[PDB]
Amino acid sequence: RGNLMGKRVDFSARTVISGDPNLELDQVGVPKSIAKTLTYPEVVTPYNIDRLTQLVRNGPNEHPGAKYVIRDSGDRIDLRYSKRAGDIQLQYGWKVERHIMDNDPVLFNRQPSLHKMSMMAHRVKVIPYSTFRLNLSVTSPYNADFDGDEMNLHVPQSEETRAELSQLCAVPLQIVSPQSNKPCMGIVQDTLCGIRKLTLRDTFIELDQVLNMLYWVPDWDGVIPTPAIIKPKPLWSGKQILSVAIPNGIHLQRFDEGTTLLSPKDNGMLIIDGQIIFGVVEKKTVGSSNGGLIHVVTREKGPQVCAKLFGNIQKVVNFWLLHNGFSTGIGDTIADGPTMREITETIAEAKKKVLDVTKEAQANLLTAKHGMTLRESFEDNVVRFLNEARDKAGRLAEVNLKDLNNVKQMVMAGSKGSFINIAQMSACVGQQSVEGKRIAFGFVDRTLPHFSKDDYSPESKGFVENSYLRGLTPQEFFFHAMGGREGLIDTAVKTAETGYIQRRLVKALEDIMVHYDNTTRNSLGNVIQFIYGEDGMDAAHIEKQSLDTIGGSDAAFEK
Amino acid sequence: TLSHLRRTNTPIAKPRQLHNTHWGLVCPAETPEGQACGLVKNL
Amino acid sequence: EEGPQVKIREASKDNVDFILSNVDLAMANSLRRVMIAEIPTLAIDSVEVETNTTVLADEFIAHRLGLIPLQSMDIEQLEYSRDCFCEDHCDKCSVVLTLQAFGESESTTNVYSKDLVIVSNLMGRNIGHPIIQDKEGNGVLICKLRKGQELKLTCVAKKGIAKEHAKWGPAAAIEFEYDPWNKLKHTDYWYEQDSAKEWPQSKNCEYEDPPNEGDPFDYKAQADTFYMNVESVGSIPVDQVVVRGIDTLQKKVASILLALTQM
Amino acid sequence: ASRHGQKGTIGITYRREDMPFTAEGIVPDLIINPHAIPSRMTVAHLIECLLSKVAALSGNEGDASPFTDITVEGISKLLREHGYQSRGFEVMYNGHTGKKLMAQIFFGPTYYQRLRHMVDDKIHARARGPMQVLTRQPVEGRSRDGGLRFGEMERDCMIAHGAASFLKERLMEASDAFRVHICGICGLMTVIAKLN
Amino acid sequence: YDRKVPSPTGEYVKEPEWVLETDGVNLSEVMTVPGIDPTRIYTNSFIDIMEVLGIEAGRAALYKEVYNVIASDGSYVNYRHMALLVDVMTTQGGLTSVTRHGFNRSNTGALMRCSFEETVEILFEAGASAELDDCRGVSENVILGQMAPIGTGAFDVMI
Amino acid sequence: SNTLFDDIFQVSEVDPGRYNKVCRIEAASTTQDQCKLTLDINVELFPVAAQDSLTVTIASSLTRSWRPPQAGDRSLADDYDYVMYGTAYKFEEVSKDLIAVYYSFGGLLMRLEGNYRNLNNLKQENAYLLIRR
Amino acid sequence: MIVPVRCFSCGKVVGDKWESYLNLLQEDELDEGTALSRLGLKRYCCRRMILTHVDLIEKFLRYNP
Amino acid sequence: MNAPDRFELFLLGEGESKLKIDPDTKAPNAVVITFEKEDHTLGNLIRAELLNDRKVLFAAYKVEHPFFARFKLRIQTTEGYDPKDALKNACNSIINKLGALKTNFETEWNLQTL
Amino acid sequence: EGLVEYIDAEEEESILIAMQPEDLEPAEADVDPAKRIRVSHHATTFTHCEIHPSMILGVAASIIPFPDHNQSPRNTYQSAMGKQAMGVFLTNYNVRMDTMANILYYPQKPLGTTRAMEYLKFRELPAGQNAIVAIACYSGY
Amino acid sequence: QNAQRDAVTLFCCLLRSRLATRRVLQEYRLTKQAFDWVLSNIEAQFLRSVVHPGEMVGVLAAQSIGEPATQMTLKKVTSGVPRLKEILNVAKNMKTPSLTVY
Amino acid sequence: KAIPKDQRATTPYMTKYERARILGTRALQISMNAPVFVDLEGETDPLRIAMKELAEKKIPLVIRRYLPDGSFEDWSVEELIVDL
Amino acid sequence: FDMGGYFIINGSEKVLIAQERSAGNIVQVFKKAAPSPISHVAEIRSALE
RNA sequence: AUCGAGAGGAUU
Ligand SMILES: [Mg+2]
Ligand SMILES: [Zn+2]
Ligand SMILES: [Zn+2]
Ligand SMILES: [Zn+2]
Repeated sequence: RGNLMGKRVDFSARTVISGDPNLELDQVGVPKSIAKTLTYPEVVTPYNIDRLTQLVRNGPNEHPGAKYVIRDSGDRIDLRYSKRAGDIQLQYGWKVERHIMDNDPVLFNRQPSLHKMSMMAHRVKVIPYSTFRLNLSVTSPYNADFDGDEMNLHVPQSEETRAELSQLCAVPLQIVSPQSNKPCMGIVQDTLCGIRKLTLRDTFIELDQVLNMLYWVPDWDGVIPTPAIIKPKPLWSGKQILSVAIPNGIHLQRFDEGTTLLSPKDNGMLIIDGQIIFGVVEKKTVGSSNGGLIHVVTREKGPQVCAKLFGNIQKVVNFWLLHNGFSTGIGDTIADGPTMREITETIAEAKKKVLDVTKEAQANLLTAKHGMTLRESFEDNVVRFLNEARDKAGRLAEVNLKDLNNVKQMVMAGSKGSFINIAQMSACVGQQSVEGKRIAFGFVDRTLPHFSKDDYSPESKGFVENSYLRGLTPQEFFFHAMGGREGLIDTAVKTAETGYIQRRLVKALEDIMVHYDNTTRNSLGNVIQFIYGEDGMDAAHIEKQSLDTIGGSDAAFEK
Repeated sequence: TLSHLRRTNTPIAKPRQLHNTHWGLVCPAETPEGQACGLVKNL
Repeated sequence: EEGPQVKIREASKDNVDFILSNVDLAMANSLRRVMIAEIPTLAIDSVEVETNTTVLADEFIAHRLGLIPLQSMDIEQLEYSRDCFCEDHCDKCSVVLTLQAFGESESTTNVYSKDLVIVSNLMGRNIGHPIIQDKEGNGVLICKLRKGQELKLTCVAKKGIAKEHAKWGPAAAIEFEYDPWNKLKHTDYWYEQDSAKEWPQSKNCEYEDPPNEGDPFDYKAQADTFYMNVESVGSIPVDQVVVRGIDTLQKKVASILLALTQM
Repeated sequence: ASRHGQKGTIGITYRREDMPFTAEGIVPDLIINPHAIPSRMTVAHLIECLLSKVAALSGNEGDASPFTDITVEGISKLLREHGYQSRGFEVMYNGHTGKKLMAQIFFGPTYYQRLRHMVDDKIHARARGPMQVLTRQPVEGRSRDGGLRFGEMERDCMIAHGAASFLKERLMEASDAFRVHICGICGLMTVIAKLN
Repeated sequence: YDRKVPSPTGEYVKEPEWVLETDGVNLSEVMTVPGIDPTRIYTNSFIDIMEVLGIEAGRAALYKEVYNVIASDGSYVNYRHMALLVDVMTTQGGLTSVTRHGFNRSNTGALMRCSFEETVEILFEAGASAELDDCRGVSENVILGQMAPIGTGAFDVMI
Repeated sequence: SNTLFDDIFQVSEVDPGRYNKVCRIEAASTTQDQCKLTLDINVELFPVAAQDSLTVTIASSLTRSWRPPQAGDRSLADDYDYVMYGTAYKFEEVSKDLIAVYYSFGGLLMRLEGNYRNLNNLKQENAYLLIRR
Repeated sequence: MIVPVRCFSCGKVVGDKWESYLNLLQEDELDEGTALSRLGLKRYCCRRMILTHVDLIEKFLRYNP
Repeated sequence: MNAPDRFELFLLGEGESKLKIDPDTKAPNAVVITFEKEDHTLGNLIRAELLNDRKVLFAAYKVEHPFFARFKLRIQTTEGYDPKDALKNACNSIINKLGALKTNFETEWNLQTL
Repeated sequence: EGLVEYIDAEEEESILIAMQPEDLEPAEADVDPAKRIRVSHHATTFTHCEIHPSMILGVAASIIPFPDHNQSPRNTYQSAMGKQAMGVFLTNYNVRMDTMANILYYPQKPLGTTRAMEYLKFRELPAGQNAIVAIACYSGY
Repeated sequence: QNAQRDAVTLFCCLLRSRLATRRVLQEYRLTKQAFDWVLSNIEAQFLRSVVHPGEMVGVLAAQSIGEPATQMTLKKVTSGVPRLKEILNVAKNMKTPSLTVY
Repeated sequence: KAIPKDQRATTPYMTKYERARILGTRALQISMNAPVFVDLEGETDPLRIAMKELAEKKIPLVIRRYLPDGSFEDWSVEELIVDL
Repeated sequence: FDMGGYFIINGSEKVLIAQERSAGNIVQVFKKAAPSPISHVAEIRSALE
């Protein structure tokens, strides 16, 4: 399991990785230094001698060049020494081991690999800086941001070993993944957090920008769209030109909450042909979602057309965004005084409400809910009463937050963060827990020795009454310290338990492979499924459709 | 340097937890994530 | 005169706070850029080391002298050593400098840039004097020394630009604001209560009019007037900065005109 | 990285010109992204920056020390008197163009550690170097012009793609390969290859 | 428990039902009970289900569970994959487990069962039971570095 | 090449719907009591208010990259103060003997409702919109 | 650690200003606030070049030869 | 160590022109000129001064990637008016603006005290 | 003189520590809305006070500016990386001859110290420049 | 051909409901050309959705259940990664057994 | 034994795995200067040459599809539909 | 500044790390599992200082 | 070279 199943291997490489907005999807930022070493064995052939011959002279040290030149005799010419190393007469049917150059098949993965899609083929762009640079978009499958993670390149040596990468492994053909019959790569960060911004009704773009933008997209036919506004000024809408990124025949329909063919929320989404008609563009649409655009443009137009679709939505979005801004001050996490009141006066009633249950349960009036301890139903009475204050309070500060609020705004796009992220930050942090129980008694019948014995109120038992903006108290701190300390425990071991699960799951399915009869079997030739997936269909090409024979009145059905 | 001189090992029911009684002796926070997390302690 | 209107209000030997009436935003900008970056200067760029017993290491010190500011007045009649036909440096392309200094006393011996020494023929052009603004009269502070510590250096100073390293920048900090009140609404203020009680009136709200609640949003209006101020390290004095900036921007605009003519 | 788990690597480097920049004339040392704020909830980060501004200004020391009666209110009324808007925002201008920023931006003096892990100390590639003695396979580390372990766990992602000829070559042409002689009768390597 | 179900008039409506939730199990004696539906009753042990309703329900149960692990998280895998897994465990008579006791002893060639767990005794008794190895299964042809009968290697090419 | 509709409307409601540079406007026709119009209007370029009245046209005329103005020296089908260009998506039955057209000027929307327009507001790519006074 | 020439942020040479900063504090008994402003340090980027500056050169010297 | 020396930002390497000029295929009468060892400091200015000329349909520049010191300008113009002229008569207009700037600044400079 | 007293965890069991030695035991005879919510005095038996709560931290955390406004994890994460930071690691680095060593050209005290940086001698051997940072969406990186 | 008939059963209930006589004509007024295409299209676009002989759908289905398990970290029941482990060992000694009576 | 010219079920289409390999297999042959069977209208990449040789049904190979029992079918790279 | 605490063993500093061990010589009551016969145990690690 | 341990990175 160490030298056969998994060998250490040649022609490979790895660096730190970094995300290059101005790179296309299927691409791979490969530092000169690296591409200066790896080497594909190519044959002397009438079609290439003019390139190749120049490459051998171009020498093992400047870029597009080569070490080792192989002969009839199958001996080795070592270009970096050798007396005839600025000579050599490539004599047909010889190999020249060149540098790796632009537009090549490279198999780019990551540990820990858990998909077909952890690994895939990219096209090589040789670059400055010792790092591997890839398209943010391609930051999903691989899984890993730009906080320090390395990645691995494997340069194939057979012409098929090529093909088999570019035809089967190549990146865009991974876009919509079998795993879950939806795409797996979808715009993110800025891009999304601004593609929302760009698309607001209130976002109008005057001429000077509109031309760079237009020009920015590399497939633009040269035909400036007529501006939505032609009046006292000539402006377009943000939507207007984003719509230049979206191809033709693409139709997309949504409906959300208040979506009424006029959306007085700009809620929902409607995309008729290359043009967006109404709606505000964000996650649901452009995220690697099911009912969204990427899914659609792939199945519709091509993986290719869909791959090039990414970097267009990008090239514009990032640009618009550049000359707009966006951020987050701590002002993004203040809250109105008269709410800061209402939240504390929401917390007090809920602390002073646990005080009364506790009061009651101590005079033996608390009734035993069928099938649990008298105590147990009191823990349950409490947790629920404080988990509820925090939510009421958090949502009380979700209401308070204005529209310009960068946080409320990323969450509005769905770029980073949810609700809770706010609720805590600005209003209250809630109850802490270990082994699904509120804060334990280490010190006999108390939590910390800054406390009486037998105190069952929330402050005593782990209820961080303050927001993060306000600051936690010494006790609060330590309690929450006891919390998080649990999260860190799992991700240390709950990952090896997973790591083994998979090893077995993998070693147990393995050779199950749809045969030519479409019957699914194994090495013995024993049937498991007489038709894959009970319908002999690939997980990729499918999508959730409504069978509206099923719903509706017997009445409305006849109609 | 200062951090390493003040270090605690613990060979091998709920050891890894940051337990009530730790307040004042072990740092609530300083501890090496992952590998042998929460077993090792800084005073 | 005709157009692009400058007017000073306060200008020292290092500041030139001016308005700039009647200009395309583009240029008003592409001037600063070409300034910050593109206006050549001489600074130390090669330190031959003989003996050094300081508590800072070789390739530090050298990096120090890098920044140390050198008189770049007559500089535009000094050659680029990448051009000049001589091998390595010549007093046609460079100003060779020396620094010795030795730990003499019990009290810590300093090394100022005032302790720098020209050595090549200047041919009487004004170049490579390590600038002082220091009231005491001691340029920068290179290094420090205790009783027995030499230091034997030979700094060639070559012509370069901030685009090759911020040592050859001769500019530093350039204030630059347009339209104080958001008459243009190129911004959208962040706030909690009054957007007016919560952001500060900029010094430059006396030189424009307030908008008056009633008037509707002036649309087809564009960006005049640009409240600048240029500070100067001082290798070139203030006036010259702005001047050589206006100059270079224009030169590298012309090298285009010239390039079209050759095709 | 900063001081709050907010670890990160450089990504690009923009010379003082095309960088954004404020009306005072500033030129940030580095830019990060608001993204790093809400999902990790480290609020001390922006706080230290807001509080630090005030340090840089009044010229005093930042009393960041934990359980204390310091607040964002209290800092903010100090930045108020001190020239700026109480919450750390400054009207910045784009670099390329010089067009005013539609937005404002948080921007402050904020301590930041330069960490170990160096880029130019990983960048390893291999093209066939030395081999182990036992296996005739490649050699671990980077330090020996190593190899990269084709994961057994990564072989499974090859299988997955259906790419097979790539998987023979990764495992053979390089890693190993070797030409043995087998007897048609006794199915072993008893064969003495008195070749030539 | 909430329950969508047809009105005569046609539509699906909200008929909310009382459902009873348990701690512990003996299906062999609970479904036999008066007044409860013994076509619908559900216990989350898929091993008791297997004993009572017999293998083919067993499958459906085990699946429901496996799924309900995934979806509880808000995740979603396409039926086919889980189905498969489930179906795999299900085929060889009973409930073939995902550990050496289960799947990895089942009549496969030796070189394969080599790559999993008990690497030596597999090879031992496989040299004494004089097993003949098939060489049709990934692991076998990795171990001798051949193009394993896989996608690109499923068929042979001829001229 | 010619007009497709024209009417004088009474502005009955203004709606700053969490916005600064856009409004949704509620206005109804004078004379014909079988008509209302809801429309999105850049209230920075042309402020409207409650109990105003505005003339409203359509056209489809006065398809190759939109040439920048230069049109102090060209025809401009506008004595009009404020003019937008858009596309129509669906056309709506309000049962009857009634109709409604749905318009989208890159994001800004327009709902118009009546009857006689049957043989005017086409299913078309074209459609400008002209407000004035 | 010998006080920088020029700020990393602004560019204003900060070389000369170190000695001057010392005296301003302990000679005429000023406060770091106002004694930073006496030397033309408005731009807080350049202002915190001098304030945070930690001068260990003094110690390095203590070691003998 | 992979790092490309700064000077590669203002000096021209080999076989490299300052300007390469190319016809657009998408539009009629349109042109895309490349500018080596340039950027925004220059581009942005040419483009915005080229939007002043009334006889100019389209004008745009892009820095395709921060690592390189290029940038492309694409200009579309009226029937008959060659794009190059539009650049020429645009370039000059700049110089002439800058030329009187220089002088106007002078006249002011000299009048002050300090 | 008996003004302090060593107390171990075992012993700890039988005591009643107060947190603030001020606010937490004068009389109980108007309330700035920004100041966090501090519980109360609800105890009359105090034997011991705590010195300063800030002390439940050990070395690494005691470098963090307001850990108390942050969440567990991170605080922990920083502790792991404060160890990996870089600069003035000793003064005699010139005279030592150890494998590896990394020293910061221009290390600074931070602009925002802890009350422990004091005795951790951080101010004097720091690791980190006090860099100007922008946290807004730019360029595309 | 009696599996083939079943192996399409579901897909059809749709197909038949979406290409219904009153629907085609009333709801989305198709023509004859269009229709013949709508068919011509489906038939092919369907045919492209069949699994490929080759496809190593073991490994596939393992990973496909593996990954999202790796996305599990933390009203009483053995759920999350601990339950998955239980299920896969065919655990006889389960922590939370339960009937659910109807 | 074998399998007849008729009585063939096996997806008459081309499976990626087939096609990917077909290309590859000829894309070897090509890059070793064997004969070309099309007019190379502008390209010189040997796999881009095999994509065109395919586009015009002129690759003289015959997929040999193995069914589990051991029996097997044949398809010239002319008989096979190439949709995808 | 160097605070000591270490040793020096072949020109390389070495720290001894504080080991943790369950205390000796104290009484502990330990409720045992379901399938085990013993229900409670009282333990004492006994050692001489 | 080989075997042996410990420190750290990446999954937030
Ligand atoms: Mg990472
Ligand atoms: Zn010379
Ligand atoms: Zn034999
Ligand atoms: Zn500064």
